[PDB]
This record gives sequence, structure tokens and C-alpha cells, in this order.
Amino acid sequence: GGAYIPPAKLRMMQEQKNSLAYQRMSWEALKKSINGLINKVNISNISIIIQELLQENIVRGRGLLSRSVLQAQSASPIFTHVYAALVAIINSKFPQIGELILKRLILNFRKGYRRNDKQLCLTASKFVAHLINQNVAHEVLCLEMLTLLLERPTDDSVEVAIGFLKECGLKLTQVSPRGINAIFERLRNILHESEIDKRVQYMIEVMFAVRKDGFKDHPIILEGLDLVEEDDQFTHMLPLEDDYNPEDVLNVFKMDPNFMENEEKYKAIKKEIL
Amino acid sequence: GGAYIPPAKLRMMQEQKNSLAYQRMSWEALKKSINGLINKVNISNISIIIQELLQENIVRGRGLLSRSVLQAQSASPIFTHVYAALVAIINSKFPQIGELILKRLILNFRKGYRRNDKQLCLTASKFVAHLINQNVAHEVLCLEMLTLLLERPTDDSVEVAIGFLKECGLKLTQVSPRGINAIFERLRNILHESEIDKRVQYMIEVMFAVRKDGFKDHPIILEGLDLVEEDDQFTHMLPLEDDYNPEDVLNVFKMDPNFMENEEKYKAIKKEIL
Amino acid sequence: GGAYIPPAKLRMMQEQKNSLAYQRMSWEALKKSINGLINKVNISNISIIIQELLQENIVRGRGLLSRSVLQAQSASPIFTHVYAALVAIINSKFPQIGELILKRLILNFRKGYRRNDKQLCLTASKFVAHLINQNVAHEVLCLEMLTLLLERPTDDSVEVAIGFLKECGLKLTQVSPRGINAIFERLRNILHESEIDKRVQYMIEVMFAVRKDGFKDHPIILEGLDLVEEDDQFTHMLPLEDDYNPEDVLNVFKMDPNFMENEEKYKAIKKEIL
Amino acid sequence: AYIPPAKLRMMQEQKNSLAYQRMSWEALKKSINGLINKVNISNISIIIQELLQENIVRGRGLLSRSVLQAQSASPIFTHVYAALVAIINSKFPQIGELILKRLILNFRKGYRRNDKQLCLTASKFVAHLINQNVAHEVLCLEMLTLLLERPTDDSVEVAIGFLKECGLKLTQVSPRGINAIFERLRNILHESEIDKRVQYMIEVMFAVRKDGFKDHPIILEGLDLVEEDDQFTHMLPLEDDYNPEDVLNVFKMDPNFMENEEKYKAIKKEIL
Amino acid sequence: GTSREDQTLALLNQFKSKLTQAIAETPENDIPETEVEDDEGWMSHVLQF
Amino acid sequence: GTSREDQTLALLNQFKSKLTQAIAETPETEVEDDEGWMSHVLQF
Amino acid sequence: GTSREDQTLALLNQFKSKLTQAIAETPENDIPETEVEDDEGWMSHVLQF
Amino acid sequence: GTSREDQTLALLNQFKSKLTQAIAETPENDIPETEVEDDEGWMSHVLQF
Amino acid sequence: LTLEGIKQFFVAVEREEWKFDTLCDLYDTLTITQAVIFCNTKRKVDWLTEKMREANFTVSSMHGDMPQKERESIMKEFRSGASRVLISTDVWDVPQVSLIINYDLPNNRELYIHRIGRSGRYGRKGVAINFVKNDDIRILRDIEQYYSTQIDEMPMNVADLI
Amino acid sequence: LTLEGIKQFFVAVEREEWKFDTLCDLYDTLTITQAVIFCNTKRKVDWLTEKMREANFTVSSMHGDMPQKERESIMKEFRSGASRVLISTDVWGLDVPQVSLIINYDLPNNRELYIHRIGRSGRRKGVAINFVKNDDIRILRDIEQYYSTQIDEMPMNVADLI
Amino acid sequence: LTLEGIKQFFVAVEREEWKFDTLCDLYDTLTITQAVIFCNTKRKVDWLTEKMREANFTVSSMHGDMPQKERESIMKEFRSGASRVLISTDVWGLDVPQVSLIINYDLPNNRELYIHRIGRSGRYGRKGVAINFVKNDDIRILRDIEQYYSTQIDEMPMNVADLI
Amino acid sequence: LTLEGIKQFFVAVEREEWKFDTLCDLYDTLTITQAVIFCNTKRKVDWLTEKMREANFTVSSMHGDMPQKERESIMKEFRSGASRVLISTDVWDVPQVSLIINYDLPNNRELYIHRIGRSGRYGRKGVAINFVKNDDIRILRDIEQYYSTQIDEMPMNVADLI
Repeated sequence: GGAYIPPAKLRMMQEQKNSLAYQRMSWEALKKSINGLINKVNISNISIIIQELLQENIVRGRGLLSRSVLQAQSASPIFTHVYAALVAIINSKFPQIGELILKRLILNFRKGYRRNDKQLCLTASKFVAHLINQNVAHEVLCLEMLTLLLERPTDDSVEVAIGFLKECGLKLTQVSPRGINAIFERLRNILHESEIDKRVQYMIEVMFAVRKDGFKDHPIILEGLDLVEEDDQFTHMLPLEDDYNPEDVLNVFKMDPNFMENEEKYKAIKKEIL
Repeated sequence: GGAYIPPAKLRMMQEQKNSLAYQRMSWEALKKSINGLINKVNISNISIIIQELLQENIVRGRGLLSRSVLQAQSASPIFTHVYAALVAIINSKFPQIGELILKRLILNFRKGYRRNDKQLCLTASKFVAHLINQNVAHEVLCLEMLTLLLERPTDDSVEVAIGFLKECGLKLTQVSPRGINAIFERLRNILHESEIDKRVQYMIEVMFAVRKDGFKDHPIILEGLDLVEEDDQFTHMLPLEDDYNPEDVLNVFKMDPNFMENEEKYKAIKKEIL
Repeated sequence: GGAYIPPAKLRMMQEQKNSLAYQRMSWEALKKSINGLINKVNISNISIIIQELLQENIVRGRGLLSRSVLQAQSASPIFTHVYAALVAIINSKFPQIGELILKRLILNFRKGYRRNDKQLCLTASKFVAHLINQNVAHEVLCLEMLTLLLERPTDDSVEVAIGFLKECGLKLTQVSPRGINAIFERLRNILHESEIDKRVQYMIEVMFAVRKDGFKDHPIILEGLDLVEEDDQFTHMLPLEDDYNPEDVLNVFKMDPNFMENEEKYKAIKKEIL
Repeated sequence: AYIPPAKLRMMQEQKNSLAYQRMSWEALKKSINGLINKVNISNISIIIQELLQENIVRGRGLLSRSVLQAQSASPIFTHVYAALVAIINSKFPQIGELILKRLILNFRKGYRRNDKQLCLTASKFVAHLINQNVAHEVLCLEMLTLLLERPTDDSVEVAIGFLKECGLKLTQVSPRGINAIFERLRNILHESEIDKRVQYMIEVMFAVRKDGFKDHPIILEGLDLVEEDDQFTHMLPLEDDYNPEDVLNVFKMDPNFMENEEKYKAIKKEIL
Repeated sequence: GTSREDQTLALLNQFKSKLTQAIAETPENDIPETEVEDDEGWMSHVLQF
Repeated sequence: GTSREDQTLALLNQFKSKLTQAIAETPETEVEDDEGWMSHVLQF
Repeated sequence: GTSREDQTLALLNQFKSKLTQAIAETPENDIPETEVEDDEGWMSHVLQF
Repeated sequence: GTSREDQTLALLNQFKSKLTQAIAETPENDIPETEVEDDEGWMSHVLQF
Repeated sequence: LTLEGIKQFFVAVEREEWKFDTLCDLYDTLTITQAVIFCNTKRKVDWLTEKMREANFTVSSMHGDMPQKERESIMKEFRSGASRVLISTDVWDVPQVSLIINYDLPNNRELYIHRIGRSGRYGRKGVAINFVKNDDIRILRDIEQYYSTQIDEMPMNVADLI
Repeated sequence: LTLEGIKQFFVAVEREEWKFDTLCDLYDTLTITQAVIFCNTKRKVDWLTEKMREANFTVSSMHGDMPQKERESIMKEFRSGASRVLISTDVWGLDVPQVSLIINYDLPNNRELYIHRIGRSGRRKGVAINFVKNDDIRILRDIEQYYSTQIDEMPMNVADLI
Repeated sequence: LTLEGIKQFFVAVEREEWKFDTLCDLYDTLTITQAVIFCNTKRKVDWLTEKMREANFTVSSMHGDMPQKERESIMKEFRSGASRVLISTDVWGLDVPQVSLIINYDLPNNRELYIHRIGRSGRYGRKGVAINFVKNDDIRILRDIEQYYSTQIDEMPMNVADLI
Repeated sequence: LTLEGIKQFFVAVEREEWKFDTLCDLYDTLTITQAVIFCNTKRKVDWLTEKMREANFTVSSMHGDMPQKERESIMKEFRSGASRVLISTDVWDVPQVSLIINYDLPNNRELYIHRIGRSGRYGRKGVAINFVKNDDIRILRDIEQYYSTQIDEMPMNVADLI
């Protein structure tokens, strides 16, 4: 508890010659800056947001950036795609952040699936789909998720699976046609040989209609976000079933004795990353 | 006769190609879907209900939609206005459906007038009024109807005529002031130089009072249903006296050899009709 | 204990019907066949032995094949390269077995490093090098291993690092010139700014000579083993430091209820893998 | 079909009297129209001087109609137009009086005929002409009293939009008039049957009064170009009967043509 | 504007002519007794609910 | 200053007199092209 | 191209093997009654929002 | 090409960070005396055959 | 209150799963001016109004727990024709109700007449459809005999019998 | 219109200097889907949109002087997600369901506009933040009393109370 | 985007020399709120804005080579009414309601850009005027575009001042 | 030459027919780097290399009749690791030989030590396997006593005793 005070009224109180207290201040400042930038990101400003994010030591704060991106995507799924694009850029320069984001996203999806958390399933699945579209994650992840949802299908499972396929179906078709054809064959078999509600059969029908339309309402990446060339991207292969450590300890501040030295090292790398 | 069966228990009974039985199944499904949507229509959902209706093949089943709209309007006149708005939208995209609805509506009105069917006269007249208000039909129709009712005036004829004038008077005043002035002159002439009941005389007096107010208690279109711009609407001009063919054959199923081709053609124009 | 019996003298004793005993007998037979095939492999017969190995259910016995290849490479390092080539082929068809061998090899290398097991360190490093050469493993593994060995260098550590670099230096130069240049600058700095034995000067000088020679005595892949084109290979990226499970339970027999179904499924995949 | 002017110069050439008058009249019309299309804040001075080089006294009706048409079609720039008028009126008051008369008749014509857009544009123009001290503030107060005597939804809306533009000037010049207007606005806000939306705009009008009309300044910086002692404030009430003098827009031969042209050049070479 | 209304009044007068001549041709509109048909005899008919 | 405002309000009161007296003499009319303005009310 | 597709389908088949075998060891997927854990029991679980 | 090299060097820098930080927390790398374990204590260990 | 003149029907929904799918089918085959659908529980009424609004129905919801003054404001909205469906439980004025649907059969019997019945000789003649499951059928012919009325199995021909 | 369910907060920015620095700080501590920023004057809205675009915000600006048709064309851009914040003066509920936050960068001069800014039509539960200065606190406790609602001082812990 | 409702005109300037002389004449006979002038090349837009400022026009210039951030800063100036004409090449409909007129000072060599220049979106579609400066070489491309977009472009009359 | 340190084994193949089937089984249970297989005759070495190459073995063959220089050129191929098995009869140079198999016991005894024996004190600790048939056991226990060594029956556990 306690009343919030504006930061201006805080700068008049104390001032800091740098090491321990500086590290704590800079850690909190980095967290605030990353959170603000993730709140600012959109398609029209993706480039400037990328360069301003790269000006920050995002490898030291890779857990902070991961947590902020996941929170933003979970709370604002309308922008999943651009978030993915953002990742797709940073992952092209610092793959460890992409791997970290991907692993905690997979654990989030699995937790939601186990916990019967609808909205979290939808958000995590959409994020996985658009990270697949940006070549950040290997397409295997999609196919295993769809097989999981359709092995013993329920109404809700078919709904979440069909919503997931809507987003990544074009990429799956270009990359793995036989897998998506198997998915559609299973969809037809469930549409016919199963007792089901009219709504879910209608959803299967609209999925077949969108495939017949060629996913014209669900492109891979919208114009303005294809910013990493296939040959320059680093596509992580993380299966769904593997046991992962989200490394939550990376979100908590710890003092490093060579702090200023590694900070200068990151500044030297930043004067290289353009 | 025969017992009603729930649809779920019917999907358990038989399942189905480009065969004829598919055409009949889709025909009945189209009829049921159109009937349900017309039962759903109101002010708060008019736009989304329109887009959901356009997903159906309304060109092959234009007669079904026409007779469904007319049945709904005849049974629930309280919603004539919104029905008119619905027509005003579809007529803006597929004028043939508007012309068909107008033709059978005029024929219905003439049949009711001849057969002295009061409620049908009231409903058909209100529908014609609100279709003129929506610029779907030419104003000639209203004036011809009023002169018809007031040529050989009776108590009931003058009552129905003034009730119709309440609905279409503002549009008639805006479009044809001299015509409506002729209508009012005839009303005065019957009020004085004609034998009538005291009630209808009182109603003529309050009608003159309503005209002096400029029909402000009977607006053209209530806010939320003026959805087609004057320059984009197609106003059919159908006089009252012309002989029309109701085209009842459009309500009965017929096999077309180019069935799937026509269905895909309708989908291709629908991906254009927004 | 107990006396060995020739297999022929066993055929007279018992005969067997996909029950449990069939599964166990086939498991032992698969293990023996894999061991024999791994003993047979060489450069002149790599293709025929690959196709004969693929005839076996190497997915069911992926742990058996992994430990067999690892044992053979550990006992006969003279053939590491061809073993790597074998992997590069099977990994192109079943990446999971390549991932298994890679994980267990990294864990073996780390165990040997901790336990000061010289021959095991050399063997594991040579295997990792040639798996890097065959595009089976990501180059980061090399660079991390060299950085570990050269951070606080001792005589033995520098020996192991230089022997490891001899095998994969040309591939590292083609793929990651800046990393190997950092390695060579570090090597020079140890040659100069450290008090050392004559042996390590000789090894560093001969390494610089080999770089001047352009690794002509240590090519990436010998003629006859470049059998999978880069675009068809699946390069697993496993860093050195990650925590791995060797999955030793895959080396012990366990009954699966859908055994015959899975065997026929593998036969179909074999009729697909040529 | 229209032909570009270059191919038109090849057809006929003139030699400076009877036939000439129409050619010079049409050239004056085109030049005035072009200049009025060009005018803005950044170029008001050069446009003023180039306009003054033209015989704007002989073609005073032409300039008046051109300014009024431009303002009616492009109200986004009314203020600058007013400023332009405010300059010319300072040098030739009769042209300002003529523009004001025709604008008042235009507003009355639109008001009677229920022409929304024309009422809005004419009211904005009169407001900014009062702001420039070209017209007497009486006009504003009379217009608001007319709009608010028997108020309707549309009348209150146009009145509130009109008041937003000239309220600061009315407050500085006639505080009692504008506070009486606001008292009527409160009385209509409460005891008058009106739509909720127009009540909302009345509330934002009271909010604007509390803000002191700071979003609607008298004259934007760059257009206050005539100091008070050199301006001539015409006082035209709303109700007076005016002749717009449309005859000034039609060509007529004058026997002293060249003399009148030279007289204008002599008068212009004195006022700079 | 006025053109559309001129045309509309022309159509209306044509209708009134076709109506009054149908009232002329009907068998004595003061005392006609016909059957209750299902289609129409409408142009001459009058309302009596 | 205040003299100008007194004079202005005098003119305004004369206009208001002519207006309130113009509303008394007014009587449904036609759509003329010039003016009947002092009595008219706005209805777009 | 087709190599990537063969590899992805191989990984998918390994997943399906580990999946169909995980529901066998789970206590009777027709009638299981478990706790509401916070981490995962996911491979056997089914969705019911 | 150069993209793969930038990414690999980034991963290498991550490894170097996790390595130099592992030598800090280990008990005095100048004079450590531990047991002979069977799994790993590897990141800090140094070679002595 | 009495039931004379009110056409009463029932449909063998056989179990809850098909109830909603039946309701929609009804709207696809009948012509309905407005309707008020009665359910037993309040959670069920909320679930049904939320799932029907998903199908783009204009619905107003009502349950016995809100004060007697705010539901006046909800039924004023339903009477104005802003919504064409009213889902409610038992609490007790609309002529436009073409149809009355008991999505749930009444738990205790004597409430049925408060749902479908009409007050006095002059009362609006309507049509009522009862969603009966194989478990609820026991109460169905338990209620038909008490009020001595008749409930007919709905026919496929019902579209021609309003 | 009503305020029930809308969490209402205020922060004592104490003077204009710290308003923008506070707003930015909010964006550095909260999770915002989209937001609507309300200012009293149109010049303040222009300055704020220019200063937020300077901070690389995707903003759409709106004021009461624009025509009733161009304002629709701007809100169509804001609803499409092209901009993630909408800064506007008093013009109207709102036409964006995903608005996580409404910020009164300025408190309304007259009280009766407050409910048109943050209130909801037919009560989505959202959060509203009021930038109150030491002069504005009188209007704060005039609005607390007029609508009979309560506005709490925002805590540093507000990030964990959505 | 489509062209239905946009009154489209062309004038036979016959060659480049008289193009400017035509443009100015238009401003002396038409009523323009604001205008957007489209030319193909960047040197031509530079020349045209430099000569129009000389003619006391308030003009802002724009080309596809400037960064995506400075063009926002100039179009903000043009939308604010600081300038009354905007001369630019192909970068994108437009986001200015006050554009009474759009002039293709040059006809586009590649045709399919024409709709990005003159076309408007239905919802925000304002009925406007487009005038094309066609030379004897541009006449070939002029009526090649009429059939593809299925629209019609009429030769401007001298009476055009009275037909908006 | 001596036999100390060479682990010496024998397997009761019982007759020639099972020799090959045993040899293959060895390759299925032991880990072999390279091996040298000894046969008495050139007939049998030719047949055996043909049968092993038929089984996809990389084999080099050698016999006493080819010149003393071509046999060196064949052993250069075997030492290069091109072949992993060398089958030869008794002739007159590979450290990588994990295994020496006497597919035949030597007919005359004094050759045995020339086949599997090592030269000096520390040549190589290796393993030798003798394929003894029921007729060959006499030669086995003539060779055990002549060299005063002992050869043990190989166990199935031999895989865990190198």
C-alpha cells in the first residue's frame, strides 16, 4: 500500500560514483523504459521502437523484456502480430531473448491448457502462430498443438484449434502441406463421424471455406512487418513437450561485480548492431 | 401431419457430393437460415444481420427472402420501419430483390383492398410508406394510393388513407409539396362537402393539425436506420396500376446444372460486396 | 557368469504371435543388429549400410543406436569422421536420433572434463568437431568449448583445445571467422604473456603453421562423405551449458500396447524414406 | 470545349478603347480570382499589394463577389479572408461596406431559406469581420438575439458556433451583452425543451467561457495588420434594407475610361 | 427538384384518368353486386370493412 | 468604453423592439427566394 | 523443401507416440478425478471451459 | 553469412557471461579442495590429467 | 388466470445438450413477433441470454434477485421493442408476445400457470412450447391432468398451424 | 450513463510541469491496450499529441471544431488500432471496447462534462485516472460529491490491482 | 479504392511548355480550397514548387525519397492549412478533406499508380475534381487507362466553372 | 614373441557350419575397431572374404602365394583404415587390431604363436578368440600344453570383460 508520488517529486528527494545503488537505480530504469517501449510499439513506429530498445541493455534485462512482451501480448492480443515482428527483429540480433520468450510462452500455453483457461489458451496460441509466421519458432510446434487439440476433441478444443489454425494456416500450407492436409482430413472426419453442436460444425465449415479462399484474410505477415530476411533469421526449434525452465530468476535484480565493464561491452556491441 | 423431430436427432439419422439431394438440403437450410435471420432483425443488430444475410445465396433464393420479409412484416407491423431499412440495404446491393418485394407487396395491397381485408390493408400500406421513406420506391406509388382511397371516400377508406399519410407525409412534403397539397385539399373537400362520421371528421381536423406541425412526430427514418446514401440507392418506380407477375416459381426448388458454378460465382461477387 | 553359447546352438532350444516374448526377442535382435552394423561402417560401404540401418526401426531403438554409435566412436576414434557422416545421413531423415546422440555426447564431454579423463575429453571433442563439420550441430558448441578450455589455460587444457581446433578449424573459418580469430589471438597471447613448457609452445606454433597451411591436413569432410546437401540437413543448436537429460530409459526394453501398429507405421515410413 | 490560353493568344490581338474594355475587364476578373485563390497567412502582404495594383475600385463588385465565393466554398480560411478585407477596407472603405452589405443579405437569405451550410459560413465571416474591427459589434448581438429569441435545436447550434468565434471580442467590447447572452443560454439549458446533444454543446460553451475563449483568439498572429486609428468600422445593423448593387458585377462602357484608370493609378501611387 | 415533381404529377394524372374511366366502365357503381373473387377487381372497388 | 457599450445596447434594444413587434404581426407559407426573415425560425 | 517436411513429420510422429502412450498410463481417461494443480499435467488433460 | 556470425557470437557472449560469473561464486578458484563426484561440477573445474 | 384457448405444445428434446440447438431451429421455422423464454435457474437464464446474444439476438434478461424497480426498467426496454427476446425466471404485460418458450420445465408444478396462463375471459391467445427431457416427462403429464388441459406433441406441420 | 464499476483514481501531480512526466511514467509502469486522453482545450490537445508523437507514440487527435464527419474518419483510424492512444477534447460514451485506460490530462472546467468523458453507456469495467493539480482538487471534491461516487488516490501498488 | 463519383477531366496542354501557363490559368478561373499536384519526377516537383512560390503560392513539396518521419512533418503543415497546395510524387488515397482539386501535372507513365493518386475510399470518399495535363504523347496512355479502370475522363470545357 | 598378456579365448563352434554364424554373432555382441581373421588355406580365406564382403564388411584379403611386395601393399590398405577386417593365412603391422580370430586352429602347432602372439614385453594387451570344433579340441589342448598357457572358454559375460 501507500500513495503514489509522481517521479518529478521523487527526483527532488534523493540523488546519487556508481556501483551498487546505481545498479539498482539503472535496473528499475531499464524495467520502466522497456515497459514503456512495449506499450508504445505499433506498425507505424516499429523501426524507431526497435532502435530505441536496442539502445538499452536488453541482454542483461532479457527476462524483463520477455516478461513485458508476454504481458503486453496477453493483455492486448489485437497486436500479437506486431509483437511477434518485434521479437523477430530482436531475435535476429540476440537469439537468446527469442528462445526465452518462446519457452515461457510454451509453458504458459501448457499451463492454460491444463488449467482450462480459455483466454490464455487463445492468446498463447495466437502468439505461437504469429511467431511461427515470423520464422522465430519451428513449424513443428503448431502441428503438435493441433494434434493435441484434435486427438480427443471436445467442443472447446475444436474451437481453440480452429482459431489457432486460422492464423498460421498459410505458413503451414507453404512449409508443410501434407501436415495441414492431415489436419483438414481430421477436421472433416470429426465434422461427419461425431455427434456435435451446430455452431462447431459451422466453424469447421468456415475453416474449409477460408482454406478454399486461400487464407486471404490471414496473411503471413502484414505489409510493413517483413523486416528480417529468411537467410538472416534464426529459427528456434523448441518442441511442445520438452521440459523447460522459464528462468524466472532472470527477472530479479542481482549485482554483478564487473557491471560497468559488461555495460561498456554491450555499448561496444550496440555501436556494431546499427 | 407427423411428429416434430429435433434437428440433433435428425443429423443422427442420415448424412450425405454435387448430387441433387445436396441442392435440396442446402435449399431448405437456406430457407431456415433466412427465416431465422429475419426473426432476429432489429435496430441494434441491423448491420451485422445484413452481413450475415449476404453470406447466403440471396440471388437463387430471392423469392424465399421476399416472402419471408413480407410474412414478418404482415405478422409484426411494429417493426415495418426496420424491415424497410433491411430492404433498403439489400436493394442497394441487389436491386432485383427490392423490385420483387415491391411487386408482390403492391399485388398484396390490391388483393386486400379488393377483398376488404382491413389488417392486410394497414400492414401493406405501412410497408409501402416506409419503403418510400427509404427511397426504395418512387413517390408516385403513395400519391396514387391516397387518391385511390379518397376518390370514393368511405369512413374506413379515409381512416386507412390518413393513417398511411401519417407515415409517409414528411417524405411526400419534402419531395412533392403540391401533390400532398392536392391530397389535403381533397381531405378538406370530403370533410365539408361529404357525408362522414364525426370521428373521421375529427381525424381529418387533427390531420390538418399534424400537417401544420410538419409531421415532426412521424420522421422519415429514425436515427440508426438511415444507412444508404441518396446517391447510392436505386429507387424503383413502380406505379400502382401496372400488372405485375409475383414470380411465385421462385419459392419452389429447382435443380440447376451449373449449381456449384453459380454458388462460387455468388461467393465471388460477395467477396466484392463487403 | 556362465559359458557363452553360439547362436546356432540356440536355435535348437526354443521357438515361438506378437506377444510380449516376441517384443523382447525382437528388441534383443534389433540391439544386436545395430551393434553389428555400427561395427561394419566405413567409407566404401556407407550408403548400403545406411539403407540397411534404415530397414530397422531406429525410432523404437533410438537410444540403442545412440549408445551404440557413442560406444563405437569412443573405442575407435580413428573413424570418428565416418561415424559423423553416418549421423549426418540418419539425422537428415530422423532428427530426433541426432539430437539424442548430441545431448549424450555433450554430457559425456562435460563428465570427462570434470573427472579429468584425458582420452574421453579427446574423443568427445573430436566427435563434436566432426559433427560440427557435417552441419549436424551448431558452431556455437565449438566456440564455447574453446572459450572454456582457454579461459584459465593449463598445459592439459591447451593441449585438448588445440587438438580440438585442429579438426574443426577450417569449418569455423568458413562459418565464423571472427570467433576463430579471437581464438588465435588468445593463443598468441598465451604463447607470449605466460610462463610455459616447451611442449605448449610447440603445439601453438604448429597450430599457427596449420592455419598458415590452410588446414590442408584437416578437411571438413573427406571425399565420399558429403552425402547430404546443406539445404537438406537439420542443424541442431545445443549450447554447451544447457542442462540435458540423456534419456537412458530409452536403452531398456519396455512394452508398448500398440507395438504391431507402430511397427507397420514405421514400415510405411521406411517405404517413404528410400 | 476549353482551349489552353497560349493557343488563345494566337487568335486575336488589339487599339485601346471600346473593344479593349471587355478584355481588360475579363483580365481583371481572372487576376482577382487567382489572387483570392492564392491568399494565405504567409503571403497576405504580397497578395494585398498585387491586388491593389489592379483597379479594384472600378471592379469593386467583382472583388466583393470573388471574396464572398471563396469564403463560402472554403470556410477553413475565413479569418485570413477577413484580414484581407480588413486591409482593403482600411484603404477603400466603400468596398468593405459593399462586402458587408452583401454578406448580411446572404446571411438573411440563408436564414430564411433554412440553408445550414450557408448560415454557418456567413456567420463565421461576419464574426471574423467584427474581430477585425471592420463591422460594428451590434451585428453580432442582433444575430444572437434573433437566433435565441425562439430557440430551436438548429438555431441554438448555429448560434453557439457563431458565438465561439466572436465571443472574445464581444467580451472585450460589450461584456454586458455577452453575459446576457450566456444568461439566456443557461435559461434555455434548463427550462427549454431541446435535444441532449445541444445541451452538451451548451455545457462546452460554458466551459469555453470559463477558459476565456483562448482557443478562439481575436486575430491570429500575422493578420493584425491595421492599427485602430487607421481602420474604419462600418456600422451596419442586421435589419436595415440594403441593396447588394449587383449592377457593379456587369460590364458597362464609361466614356472617361482611360481617365478613370489613370486617376486610380494616381490615387494608388499615394497610399503605397 | 421541380422536374421530378412535374413528372410525378404527370404520372398521377395519368393514373386518375385510368381510374375515372374504370369508374365509368364499371356496371353502375351505385348498385353493383358481384362475387368475392380471389385476385382483383380493384380499380373500381371501394372499402367496406 | 462604457459609452460605446451604452450606445450599442441602445441599438440592440431598438432591434429587439422591432423583432418582438415583428413576431406579433406574423400569421403555413411558401418557400420564397428573398426574405421573410425577421419572423422565420430555423429548421434544417 | 521436401526434406524439411520429412523432418517435421518425423518430429510430429515422435510427439504422437509420446502422446498416445501418455494417455495409456493416466488413470482411465474416461473417468479421471484429479486435483487442480498449478503447474501441469497437460499431456493427458482435455479442455472443458 | 554475417547474420549467423552475429547470432553465434551473441550466444558465445552469453556463455562467457555465465562462465565468468560461475568462477566468482565457486569457493576460491586458487585453492579449492572438493570431492571426486561422478556427474559434473564442470563450469568451474580446470583440467589436470 | 386460466389456460383455455392457449395452444400448448411440447418437444422431446430428450436431454439438455440439444435444447439450444432446438430453440435456434424453432426460430428458423416459425414466424415470431416477440418471445419470452422461461428458464428455472438464474445462472441458466444468464447463460442462455449470453449464448443467444452471441447468435445476435436482441435479448433482455431477468431474474428474481434484482429489485422490483430496476426490472421495471428492463421490461420497459423489452416492451419498447428494442429487444425481441426476454429470458426470465418466475417473478409474477406484453401483447406482442407471439410465443412463450419454457426452456426449462417448472420445478414445482403450480408455477406453470403463472408463466403461460391468461387472466380472465379477455386475455391474449398465445402459443407455448415446452422443452421436455426424458427425466422431466414425469412432471409433464403430472401437470396436464391437474389443470385438465391438453399439451400436444409438436408436429412437423406446425408451421402451418401458427 | 453511470460510473458504477469504473475504477476511478487520481494522482496529485500538483502542477502542470509534472503532468506529462507523470503520463509517461504511467506508460512505464502500467499495461495499456489502448487509451483515451482528455484535455480541456484544443491547443492543449494539439501540444500533447505533438509531444507524444515526439515520444514515438501512435496518437490520433480530435477536437470539437472538426466537422461531424471527419471526426468519424479519425475515430475509424483509432479503432482500427493504427494509433494506440486517442487524445481529444469534449465531443460526446466512446467507440472502443479495448480501451484499458482513460486519462483526464485536464480535469473538466465545469463538472457536468466529467460523466460524458469517463462514464459508460448502460453499465465495461475500466480504469480512469485524473491528473489533479493543487488548484484542481476543489473540482475533484466537487465531482466526488456531485455524482456521489468516490475517487481514490492511486497507489504505487496500483500495478497489482489493474 | 475506386474512381466512381470522382469527376475526372483532362485538358490538351499539347506539350510541356504551356503546362504551367495552363495551371495558373486554372487558378484564375476555378475556386480552389486546397489542391494536390502530382508529378512523376522529383526534379519536376522541385521546379514546380520553386516557380509556384515565385507566383506567391503557399506550397509544400514531398517525394518518396524522404524518410517516413519527415514526410509526416510536412503533411502536418499541409493539413493545418499553412500551405494551400501540395506538390508530390507517388508515395501512397489522401488524408486531407479540404482538397477541392487534384492535378496530375504529369500523367503517370505506369498506369496502375493513377488510382493511388486520384482514387478515394468509399467511406471517406469526397466528391472531388481531377484534371489531367495530357500532351500529344500522353494521349496514348490516357485512353488506355479509361478501359482498364472502366471509368470515363471528359475533355474540360470552358463552361467548367459553372459545373463544379 | 610370447603370449603373456594376450587374453586367449575359445568358443565351441562344434563344427564348421556354425563358424560364420558365430563370427557374425561376435560382431553383434563385441565392440571391434579392426580385426584380423586367420584361416589355414587360401580356399577358405577367399571364400570367407567373399562371404563377409557379401555381408557388407570392408575386408582385405591376403595369402602366402602372392609376392612379398603386393602383400605389403595390401596391408598398407588395411592399415589406412580403408578396410576394417583383414583375413589372411600365415605370412611373414597394425596396432588398431582390437581382435584376432582364429577361424581355424593352426594345423601344425608351431604357427600359433606367430599368429596371435606379440613381439616384446609391451606390444599390446589384446584378446584372441579360437574357433574350435569337436575335432579341433585335441589341437586346442595340444596348444595349451605346448606353450604352457591356458585358453578359457569364452563367457557370454565377455562383453563386460573386454
